[PDB]
Amino acid sequence: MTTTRTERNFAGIGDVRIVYDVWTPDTAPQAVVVLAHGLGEHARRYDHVAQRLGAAGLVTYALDHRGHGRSGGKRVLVRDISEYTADFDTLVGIATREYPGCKRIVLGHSMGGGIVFAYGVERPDNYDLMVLSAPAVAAQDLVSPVVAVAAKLLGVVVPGLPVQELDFTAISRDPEVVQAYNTDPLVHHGRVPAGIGRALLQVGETMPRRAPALTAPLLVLHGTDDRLIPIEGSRRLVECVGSADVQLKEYPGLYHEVFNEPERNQVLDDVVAWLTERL
Ligand SMILES: COc1ccc(-n2nc(C(=O)N3CC[C@@H](O)C3)cc2-c2ccccc2Cl)cc1
Repeated sequence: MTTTRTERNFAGIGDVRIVYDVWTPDTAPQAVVVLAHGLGEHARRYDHVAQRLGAAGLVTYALDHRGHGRSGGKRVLVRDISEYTADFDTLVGIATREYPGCKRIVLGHSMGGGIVFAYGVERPDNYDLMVLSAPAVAAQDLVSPVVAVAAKLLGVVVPGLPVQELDFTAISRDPEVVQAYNTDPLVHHGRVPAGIGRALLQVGETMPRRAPALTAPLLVLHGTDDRLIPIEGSRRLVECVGSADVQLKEYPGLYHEVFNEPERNQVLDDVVAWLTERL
Protein backbone atom coordinates (compact mmCIF):
# COMPACT_ATOMS: atom_id res chain seq x y z
CA MET A 1 0.00 0.00 0.00
CA THR A 2 1.00 3.61 -0.59
CA THR A 3 -0.62 6.12 1.79
CA THR A 4 -0.15 9.73 0.66
CA ARG A 5 -0.19 12.80 2.91
CA THR A 6 -1.86 16.07 1.94
CA GLU A 7 -1.70 19.14 4.18
CA ARG A 8 -4.68 21.44 4.62
CA ASN A 9 -5.99 24.03 7.08
CA PHE A 10 -9.19 25.48 8.51
CA ALA A 11 -10.09 28.42 10.74
CA GLY A 12 -10.59 27.08 14.26
CA ILE A 13 -12.34 28.76 17.17
CA GLY A 14 -10.98 32.26 17.73
CA ASP A 15 -9.90 32.33 14.06
CA VAL A 16 -6.77 30.31 14.86
CA ARG A 17 -5.27 28.64 11.80
CA ILE A 18 -5.50 24.86 12.33
CA VAL A 19 -3.28 22.72 10.10
CA TYR A 20 -4.17 19.09 9.46
CA ASP A 21 -2.93 16.13 7.47
CA VAL A 22 -5.05 13.80 5.39
CA TRP A 23 -3.53 10.38 4.73
CA THR A 24 -5.14 8.60 1.80
CA PRO A 25 -4.26 5.00 0.81
CA ASP A 26 -4.41 3.75 -2.78
CA THR A 27 -7.38 1.48 -2.06
CA ALA A 28 -11.11 1.95 -1.66
CA PRO A 29 -11.76 3.91 1.58
CA GLN A 30 -13.16 1.55 4.18
CA ALA A 31 -13.60 4.16 6.93
CA VAL A 32 -12.22 7.51 8.10
CA VAL A 33 -10.15 8.06 11.25
CA VAL A 34 -10.00 11.46 12.97
CA LEU A 35 -6.95 11.54 15.23
CA ALA A 36 -6.08 13.81 18.19
CA HIS A 37 -2.49 13.99 19.44
CA GLY A 38 -1.49 14.82 22.99
CA LEU A 39 0.14 17.58 25.03
CA GLY A 40 3.07 19.30 23.44
CA GLU A 41 3.34 17.02 20.41
CA HIS A 42 1.80 17.28 16.92
CA ALA A 43 0.33 15.15 14.16
CA ARG A 44 3.61 14.40 12.39
CA ARG A 45 4.55 12.10 15.29
CA TYR A 46 1.78 9.86 13.89
CA ASP A 47 3.01 9.20 10.32
CA HIS A 48 3.60 5.51 11.05
CA VAL A 49 0.18 5.16 12.66
CA ALA A 50 -1.52 6.72 9.63
CA GLN A 51 0.51 4.53 7.29
CA ARG A 52 -0.51 1.37 9.14
CA LEU A 53 -4.17 2.44 9.19
CA GLY A 54 -3.91 3.19 5.47
CA ALA A 55 -2.64 -0.34 4.83
CA ALA A 56 -6.01 -1.41 6.26
CA GLY A 57 -7.88 0.88 3.90
CA LEU A 58 -8.50 3.73 6.36
CA VAL A 59 -8.19 7.45 5.58
CA THR A 60 -6.68 9.38 8.50
CA TYR A 61 -7.32 13.05 9.29
CA ALA A 62 -4.99 14.40 11.98
CA LEU A 63 -4.87 18.03 13.17
CA ASP A 64 -2.22 19.94 15.03
CA HIS A 65 -4.22 21.35 17.95
CA ARG A 66 -4.12 25.08 18.58
CA GLY A 67 -0.83 26.02 20.11
CA HIS A 68 0.87 22.91 18.72
CA GLY A 69 2.95 21.98 15.70
CA ARG A 70 2.16 23.92 12.56
CA SER A 71 -1.12 25.42 13.83
CA GLY A 72 -1.45 28.96 15.14
CA GLY A 73 -2.13 30.15 18.67
CA LYS A 74 0.09 30.79 21.65
CA ARG A 75 2.03 27.61 22.33
CA VAL A 76 0.20 25.15 24.59
CA LEU A 77 -2.46 27.78 25.43
CA VAL A 78 -6.09 26.81 26.00
CA ARG A 79 -8.81 28.38 28.18
CA ASP A 80 -11.49 25.63 28.05
CA ILE A 81 -11.74 22.00 26.92
CA SER A 82 -14.36 23.18 24.44
CA GLU A 83 -11.71 24.94 22.37
CA TYR A 84 -10.10 21.59 21.63
CA THR A 85 -13.36 19.70 21.17
CA ALA A 86 -14.73 22.40 18.86
CA ASP A 87 -11.77 22.19 16.48
CA PHE A 88 -11.89 18.38 16.66
CA ASP A 89 -15.59 18.56 15.74
CA THR A 90 -14.75 20.78 12.76
CA LEU A 91 -12.31 18.11 11.55
CA VAL A 92 -14.88 15.35 12.02
CA GLY A 93 -17.27 17.40 9.89
CA ILE A 94 -14.71 17.81 7.10
CA ALA A 95 -14.06 14.06 7.05
CA THR A 96 -17.80 13.29 7.15
CA ARG A 97 -18.55 15.54 4.20
CA GLU A 98 -15.59 14.21 2.16
CA TYR A 99 -16.45 10.54 2.78
CA PRO A 100 -20.20 10.52 3.48
CA GLY A 101 -20.57 6.76 3.06
CA CYS A 102 -17.82 5.85 5.51
CA LYS A 103 -17.89 4.80 9.14
CA ARG A 104 -16.16 7.33 11.40
CA ILE A 105 -13.48 6.41 13.92
CA VAL A 106 -12.24 8.88 16.54
CA LEU A 107 -8.81 8.16 17.99
CA GLY A 108 -6.86 10.04 20.65
CA HIS A 109 -3.67 9.65 22.72
CA SER A 110 -3.15 11.00 26.25
CA MET A 111 -4.44 14.61 26.32
CA GLY A 112 -5.90 13.80 22.92
CA GLY A 113 -7.66 10.83 24.44
CA GLY A 114 -9.20 13.22 26.94
CA ILE A 115 -10.28 15.46 24.07
CA VAL A 116 -11.79 12.51 22.15
CA PHE A 117 -13.58 11.22 25.25
CA ALA A 118 -14.95 14.71 25.95
CA TYR A 119 -16.05 14.98 22.32
CA GLY A 120 -17.73 11.59 22.38
CA VAL A 121 -19.77 12.20 25.52
CA GLU A 122 -21.04 15.46 23.98
CA ARG A 123 -21.78 13.91 20.56
CA PRO A 124 -22.32 10.21 21.25
CA ASP A 125 -24.20 9.76 17.97
CA ASN A 126 -21.65 11.53 15.74
CA TYR A 127 -19.05 8.72 15.33
CA ASP A 128 -19.09 4.94 15.01
CA LEU A 129 -15.98 3.69 16.86
CA MET A 130 -13.59 5.16 19.46
CA VAL A 131 -9.98 4.21 20.14
CA LEU A 132 -8.05 5.71 23.08
CA SER A 133 -4.35 5.37 23.85
CA ALA A 134 -3.61 6.04 27.55
CA PRO A 135 -6.42 8.61 27.71
CA ALA A 136 -6.08 11.51 30.15
CA VAL A 137 -9.49 11.07 31.72
CA ALA A 138 -8.52 11.27 35.43
CA ALA A 139 -6.17 14.25 35.62
CA GLN A 140 -7.25 14.94 39.18
CA ASP A 141 -5.54 11.73 40.24
CA LEU A 142 -2.24 12.73 38.54
CA VAL A 143 -1.49 16.16 40.04
CA SER A 144 -1.16 17.30 43.63
CA PRO A 145 -3.99 19.20 45.32
CA VAL A 146 -1.88 22.38 45.11
CA VAL A 147 -1.37 22.00 41.36
CA ALA A 148 -5.08 21.32 40.87
CA VAL A 149 -6.05 24.46 42.77
CA ALA A 150 -3.61 26.57 40.78
CA ALA A 151 -4.80 25.17 37.50
CA LYS A 152 -8.49 25.51 38.36
CA LEU A 153 -8.18 29.08 39.61
CA LEU A 154 -5.70 30.40 37.06
CA GLY A 155 -6.27 28.36 33.93
CA VAL A 156 -8.65 30.89 32.35
CA VAL A 157 -6.91 34.15 33.29
CA VAL A 158 -3.26 32.99 33.03
CA PRO A 159 -3.54 29.89 30.91
CA GLY A 160 0.16 29.87 30.10
CA LEU A 161 1.32 29.77 33.74
CA PRO A 162 3.52 26.65 34.22
CA VAL A 163 2.09 24.32 36.87
CA GLN A 164 3.55 20.78 36.48
CA GLU A 165 6.74 19.13 35.25
CA LEU A 166 6.52 16.44 32.59
CA ASP A 167 9.12 13.61 32.79
CA PHE A 168 9.78 13.17 29.08
CA THR A 169 11.91 10.06 29.78
CA ALA A 170 8.64 8.34 30.65
CA ILE A 171 7.13 8.66 27.18
CA SER A 172 8.84 5.55 25.78
CA ARG A 173 11.49 3.04 26.77
CA ASP A 174 13.08 3.41 23.32
CA PRO A 175 15.77 6.09 23.84
CA GLU A 176 15.52 7.07 20.19
CA VAL A 177 11.87 8.01 20.68
CA VAL A 178 12.80 10.13 23.70
CA GLN A 179 15.65 11.76 21.78
CA ALA A 180 13.47 12.50 18.74
CA TYR A 181 10.89 14.14 21.03
CA ASN A 182 13.50 16.22 22.85
CA THR A 183 15.17 17.46 19.65
CA ASP A 184 11.97 18.24 17.72
CA PRO A 185 11.64 22.04 17.37
CA LEU A 186 7.86 21.71 17.05
CA VAL A 187 7.45 19.91 20.43
CA HIS A 188 6.84 21.89 23.62
CA HIS A 189 9.87 21.45 25.86
CA GLY A 190 8.54 23.31 28.89
CA ARG A 191 6.16 22.50 31.69
CA VAL A 192 2.46 21.69 31.65
CA PRO A 193 0.51 24.99 31.68
CA ALA A 194 -2.45 25.97 33.86
CA GLY A 195 -4.94 26.18 30.97
CA ILE A 196 -4.36 22.64 29.72
CA GLY A 197 -4.34 21.44 33.32
CA ARG A 198 -7.72 23.04 33.90
CA ALA A 199 -9.13 21.64 30.65
CA LEU A 200 -8.09 18.13 31.58
CA LEU A 201 -9.46 18.58 35.10
CA GLN A 202 -12.78 19.53 33.43
CA VAL A 203 -12.79 16.10 31.76
CA GLY A 204 -11.52 14.11 34.73
CA GLU A 205 -13.72 15.52 37.46
CA THR A 206 -16.89 14.27 35.83
CA MET A 207 -15.69 11.26 33.83
CA PRO A 208 -17.63 8.67 35.87
CA ARG A 209 -20.88 10.63 35.52
CA ARG A 210 -20.45 11.33 31.81
CA ALA A 211 -18.96 8.06 30.54
CA PRO A 212 -22.40 6.32 30.67
CA ALA A 213 -23.36 8.52 27.69
CA LEU A 214 -21.04 6.56 25.48
CA THR A 215 -22.90 4.11 23.41
CA ALA A 216 -20.56 3.24 20.58
CA PRO A 217 -17.78 0.63 20.78
CA LEU A 218 -14.57 1.58 22.56
CA LEU A 219 -11.04 0.20 22.58
CA VAL A 220 -8.56 1.48 25.17
CA LEU A 221 -4.82 0.72 24.94
CA HIS A 222 -2.45 1.17 27.88
CA GLY A 223 1.07 0.14 28.81
CA THR A 224 1.35 -1.45 32.23
CA ASP A 225 4.57 0.47 33.01
CA ASP A 226 3.13 3.87 32.05
CA ARG A 227 4.43 6.30 34.72
CA LEU A 228 2.76 9.33 33.21
CA ILE A 229 -0.84 8.06 33.34
CA PRO A 230 -1.34 5.03 35.64
CA ILE A 231 -3.09 2.12 33.92
CA GLU A 232 -5.66 1.81 36.72
CA GLY A 233 -7.29 4.96 35.34
CA SER A 234 -8.11 3.15 32.06
CA ARG A 235 -9.44 0.23 34.07
CA ARG A 236 -11.79 2.67 35.80
CA LEU A 237 -12.80 4.27 32.51
CA VAL A 238 -13.92 0.99 30.99
CA GLU A 239 -16.03 0.22 34.07
CA CYS A 240 -17.88 3.56 33.67
CA VAL A 241 -18.68 3.72 29.98
CA GLY A 242 -22.15 2.81 28.82
CA SER A 243 -21.27 0.73 25.79
CA ALA A 244 -21.30 -3.03 26.11
CA ASP A 245 -18.62 -3.38 23.42
CA VAL A 246 -15.72 -2.03 25.46
CA GLN A 247 -12.23 -3.49 25.85
CA LEU A 248 -8.99 -2.46 27.52
CA LYS A 249 -5.86 -4.00 26.01
CA GLU A 250 -3.04 -3.90 28.54
CA TYR A 251 0.51 -4.20 27.20
CA PRO A 252 2.90 -5.64 29.80
CA GLY A 253 6.00 -3.55 30.30
CA LEU A 254 5.11 -0.80 27.85
CA TYR A 255 5.56 2.89 28.63
CA HIS A 256 3.10 5.71 27.92
CA GLU A 257 3.32 6.05 24.11
CA VAL A 258 2.22 2.55 23.12
CA PHE A 259 2.15 3.58 19.43
CA ASN A 260 5.85 4.48 19.63
CA GLU A 261 7.10 1.57 21.75
CA PRO A 262 9.23 -1.23 20.35
CA GLU A 263 6.06 -3.36 20.22
CA ARG A 264 4.18 -0.70 18.22
CA ASN A 265 3.54 -2.99 15.27
CA GLN A 266 1.75 -5.47 17.53
CA VAL A 267 -0.23 -2.66 19.19
CA LEU A 268 -1.23 -1.36 15.76
CA ASP A 269 -2.12 -4.83 14.47
CA ASP A 270 -4.44 -5.12 17.47
CA VAL A 271 -6.04 -1.76 16.71
CA VAL A 272 -6.51 -2.65 13.04
CA ALA A 273 -8.02 -6.04 13.86
CA TRP A 274 -10.46 -4.46 16.34
CA LEU A 275 -11.48 -1.74 13.89
CA THR A 276 -11.73 -3.85 10.77
CA GLU A 277 -14.14 -6.39 12.20
CA ARG A 278 -16.46 -3.58 13.44
CA LEU A 279 -16.84 -1.74 10.12
C1 LIG B 1 2.80 13.91 36.58
O1 LIG B 1 3.23 14.61 35.41
C2 LIG B 1 2.49 14.49 34.27
C3 LIG B 1 1.54 13.50 34.05
C4 LIG B 1 0.85 13.45 32.85
C5 LIG B 1 1.14 14.38 31.86
N1 LIG B 1 0.37 14.42 30.65
N2 LIG B 1 0.94 14.01 29.49
C6 LIG B 1 0.03 14.25 28.54
C7 LIG B 1 0.15 13.98 27.12
O2 LIG B 1 -0.81 14.25 26.37
N3 LIG B 1 1.29 13.51 26.61
C8 LIG B 1 2.53 13.14 27.32
C9 LIG B 1 3.57 13.23 26.23
C10 LIG B 1 2.85 12.76 24.97
O3 LIG B 1 2.83 11.34 24.92
C11 LIG B 1 1.44 13.32 25.16
C12 LIG B 1 -1.06 14.93 29.08
C13 LIG B 1 -0.83 15.06 30.42
C14 LIG B 1 -1.59 15.83 31.42
C15 LIG B 1 -1.43 15.68 32.80
C16 LIG B 1 -2.11 16.47 33.73
C17 LIG B 1 -2.91 17.50 33.29
C18 LIG B 1 -3.05 17.73 31.95
C19 LIG B 1 -2.40 16.91 31.03
CL1 LIG B 1 -2.65 17.34 29.37
C20 LIG B 1 2.08 15.38 32.08
C21 LIG B 1 2.78 15.41 33.28
